[PDB]
Amino acid sequence: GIVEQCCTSICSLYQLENYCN
Amino acid sequence: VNQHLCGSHLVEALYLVCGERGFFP
Repeated sequence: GIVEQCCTSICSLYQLENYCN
Repeated sequence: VNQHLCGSHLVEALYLVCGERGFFP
């Protein structure tokens, strides 16, 4: 999920944007 | 720099990139 992908590990803009409405 | 985005920081980043369009968890 997002915190694993972005908080625990580092995510890119692209990955982050996959969770915008 | 620290590239991790946790809690408040993640929301802020999501607000920034996703715009007033908004973000889903």
